[PDB]
Amino acid sequence: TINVNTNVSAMTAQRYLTKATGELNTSMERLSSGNRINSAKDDAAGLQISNRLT
Amino acid sequence: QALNEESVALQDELNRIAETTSFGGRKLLNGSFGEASFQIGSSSGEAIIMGLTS
Repeated sequence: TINVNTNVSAMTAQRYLTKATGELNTSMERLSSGNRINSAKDDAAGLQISNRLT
Repeated sequence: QALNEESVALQDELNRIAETTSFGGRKLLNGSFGEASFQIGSSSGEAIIMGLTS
């Protein structure tokens, strides 16, 4: 009802923008490094298998 | 005798191949592989049981 103290729509936009920016940063790191998996947070099992293969 | 020596060397090489070739620490051709299932479907119930005889 045109409340001025809080802006829920702004909060939703902020959260979605933060998610988009995080995805952009992760994809940009993947593109620059040339390796899809760069940290355990990405994929633990894949990281272990790939390191063993290397 | 020389031909037999060469043949024995080749036999030892065959044993080495059977006991060495591995995929990330998984011996493949020494008979330990057995029959292993590989999921190739979205749900449960679809797999191709691959087997490698020693």
